[PDB]
Amino acid sequence: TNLVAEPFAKLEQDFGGSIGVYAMDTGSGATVSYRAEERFPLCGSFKGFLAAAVLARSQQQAGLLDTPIRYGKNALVPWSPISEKYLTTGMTVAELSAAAVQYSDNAAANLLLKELGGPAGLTAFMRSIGDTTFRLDRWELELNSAIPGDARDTSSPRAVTESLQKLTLGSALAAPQRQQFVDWLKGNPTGNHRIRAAVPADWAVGDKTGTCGVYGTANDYAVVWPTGRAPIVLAVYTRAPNKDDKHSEAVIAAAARLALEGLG
Ligand SMILES: C[C@@H](O)[C@@H](C(=O)O)[C@H]1CC(SCCNC=N)=C(C(=O)O)N1
Repeated sequence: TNLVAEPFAKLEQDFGGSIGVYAMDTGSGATVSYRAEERFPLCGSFKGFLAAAVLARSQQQAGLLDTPIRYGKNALVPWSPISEKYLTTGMTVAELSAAAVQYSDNAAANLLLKELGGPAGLTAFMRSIGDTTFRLDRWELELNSAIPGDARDTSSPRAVTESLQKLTLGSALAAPQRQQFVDWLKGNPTGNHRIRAAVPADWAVGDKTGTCGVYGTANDYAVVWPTGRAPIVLAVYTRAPNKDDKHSEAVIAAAARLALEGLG
């Protein structure tokens, strides 16, 4: 593990913070781990799991995805580029889910959380798939505070990867819901400088990013489909000690590359 870990330790020292990584080869079972059981703030990365929770609920409530959500101005919070434009008409549950995943739309995220029973409702969904580490405690935007020591609104790289594998490749979602989730992740355009930058262009990637805006705290998780080979699932999370420390997309891409090259 010393030869596995040392390049990650070098990377986080030059970054000036902490990096957590977990990667799983779903064919062979091989893994790469660094700080994989430590907690890191989720920031907007929870929005991918939120869409999965909505899709899972649609397996018990036919027509949930078509349900219209007609909201007022008070539902709008900062960084709501899609939901801001449909204030005059409303949006359906599926349209809000797409916006939360692919634009990180905050109002859409809060509206979907409300449908699920709040942050506690998303945490309960994660428990239902066997994830005991994930916890969402607050709403947008308070969940982005990323204060050192605080376990609220955190998970671990290993738990993120394990849950992502269950939802995108395992049995948690039925085939139509599973392909919708995978398509939302694959079409996400916000992570071109993160895990995607470490992956050969020929290989499809689906990802969800998060960027708290403070404490150098940012992240990305992804499924990678190498051609003609079993997919890889991985998660890369960062944080830093000072409130004004800057996050780095380059550090996330570099850590992703170190993990992908070390699988085997
Ligand atoms: C709300 C804000 O803190 C942040 C988050 O939820 O984590 C929003 C803003 C951003 S927009 C990303 C812009 N990409 C720049 N390269 C993200 C994200 O990283 O997905 N989500």
